[PDB]
Amino acid sequence: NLEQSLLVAILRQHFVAWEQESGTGASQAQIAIDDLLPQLQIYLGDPGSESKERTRLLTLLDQLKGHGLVTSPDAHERIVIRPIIAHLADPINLQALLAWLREQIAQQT
Amino acid sequence: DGRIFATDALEVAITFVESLDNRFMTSTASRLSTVQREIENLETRLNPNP
Amino acid sequence: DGRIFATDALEVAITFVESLDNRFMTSTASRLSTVQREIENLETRLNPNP
Repeated sequence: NLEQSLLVAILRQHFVAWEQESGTGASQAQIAIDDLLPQLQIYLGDPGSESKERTRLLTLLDQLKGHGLVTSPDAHERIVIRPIIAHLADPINLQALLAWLREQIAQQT
Repeated sequence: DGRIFATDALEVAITFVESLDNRFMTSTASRLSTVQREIENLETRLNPNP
Repeated sequence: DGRIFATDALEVAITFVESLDNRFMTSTASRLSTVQREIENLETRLNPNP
């Protein structure tokens, strides 16, 4: 769904960034959850309760791991991005979905 | 981090009512002394002449 | 005296809304130096030791 794809986009961004930093090898693509909170905060907003937003974020992440894209948080609240994302997020899908998103903006406007 | 705090909105709302039945007064001789020293200083600072 | 006036209730209510909106604040930098000097003087006077 939409918001899930939003998170997907954020993840893929981090994925590609680290892939550059480390080469396109195995999945040492690790992120710390706290870093997502700022980024996602801009779009879904801020219900003014850090715990509430963490509940939201983890609910999303969970749902993603249902699609197999992400490991759930470890002891250090870090997760690794499943590489399957990149194929879910190849430029072709990005462009198609982006066109559809522009279409939706047009319909709403 | 689970430590709840008060938004400024609540700060204001409280400051409206706890100083409502007894709004501790400001029209006070000490307040006048305060203003007087305030001017004593502000003038002397704004007076460029040696 | 045939001339209307503002009950104190109005004074408090008005000084409330003004502080409320997010225009720039009631107090400002000098306030700090103000509490500073007044505290100095208040202590010095309050001190009974000659």
